[PDB]
Amino acid sequence: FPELLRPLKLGRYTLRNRIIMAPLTRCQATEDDHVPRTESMLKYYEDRASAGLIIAEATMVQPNYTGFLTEPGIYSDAQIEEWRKIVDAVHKKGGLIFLQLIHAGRAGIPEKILQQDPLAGRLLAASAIPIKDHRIPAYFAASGEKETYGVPEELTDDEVRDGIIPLFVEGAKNAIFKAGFDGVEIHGANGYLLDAFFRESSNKRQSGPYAGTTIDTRCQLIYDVTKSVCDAVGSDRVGLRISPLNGVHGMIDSNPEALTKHLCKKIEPLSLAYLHYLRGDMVNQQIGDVVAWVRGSYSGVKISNLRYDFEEADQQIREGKVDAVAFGAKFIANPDLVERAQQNWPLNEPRPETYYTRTAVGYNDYPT
Ligand SMILES: Cc1cc2nc3c(=O)[nH]c(=O)nc-3n(C[C@H](O)[C@H](O)[C@H](O)COP(=O)(O)O)c2cc1C
Ligand SMILES: O=Cc1ccc(O)cc1
Repeated sequence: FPELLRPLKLGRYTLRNRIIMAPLTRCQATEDDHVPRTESMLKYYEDRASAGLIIAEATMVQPNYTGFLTEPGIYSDAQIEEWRKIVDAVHKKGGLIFLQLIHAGRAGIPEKILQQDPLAGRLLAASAIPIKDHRIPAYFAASGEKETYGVPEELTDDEVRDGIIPLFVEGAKNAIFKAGFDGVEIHGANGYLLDAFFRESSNKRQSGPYAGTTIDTRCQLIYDVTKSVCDAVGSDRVGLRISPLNGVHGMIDSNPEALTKHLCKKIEPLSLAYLHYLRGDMVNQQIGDVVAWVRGSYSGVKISNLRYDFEEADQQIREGKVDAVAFGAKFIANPDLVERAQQNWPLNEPRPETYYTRTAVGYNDYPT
């Protein structure tokens, strides 16, 4: 896999290879303080530092606005302190690491958020449309009871512009200037806040710069947040992730192609370190050639993801369709994935049953 193992210029950095570790929520942080549990999390990331680039798991930018109960945050000094240790360990191995910045939006856990600053103690989204497809996963629920997502409040353009955006900015500054991350990745995918403004199913705003009436206005929040973050920490230290076809939380847009292409053209002027996207849906309902769409509408670094294997990854990079591929499940199960690629070693099979144990089990128990 010569193309997959070839170095790559990304932002102000140079990846040793194009085997990227996708952001992976593992819930290895303290419950209410959302402080990275360094003991386990450090070894986890250090063990995978041979990755061309590691994209750290979705990390909270709004205090207490938790979507996964015990995910990391990057808004407090306590969180910054531990992250720094983790980032330092990755860098000592010669690796690179970006931190994915997230806001759960309507996917926030009610029992935790509502039990709490005009943005505090509230569920926020583009529109008062609750997730209805499924319950809150038991490994994310605040109690043993069957919990369900709530009806969020419609964010005013003012709260968005002056409340939400500044949080992403401080979070990026904290991550890069304090924790020492090489960069950050704006989480504009998988049904969370930004994706909720992005796709039509969850954005029914009648007016404002973030209206759900046009593809351009729906792309505005992703752009504004990304632009503001770029001005604050430099665009060559900023990446963005999207998932135009991911149906999670009932997310759906009728024009995934035009939406994706339009967003590419819109962020093009930002000169981002990269654009990262899921090329499909977890199930075979929503389909489309996202690789093709981004390819013909974006001139920057393209990082694709979803059900890739070394060969397919190597082949698309060879054909110039993508510049790099981020692996999710394979990195969970293979700390030394890169090495296994260099020699075509077989890969450990992942075990979804233990993705969120919060213990060493299914976290640091995968052999090298
Ligand atoms: C346990 C688990 C946690 C994940 N956490 C995140 C996350 O924090 N942010 C994100 O954008 N995607 C997240 N994903 C989605 C993955 O980044 C990836 O896009 C998905 O696993 C499909 O890629 P794969 O086929 O290589 O596994 C997660 C997936 C799994 C299975
Ligand atoms: O499974 C957890 C998860 C968290 C954030 C995502 O974007 C996707 C999945």
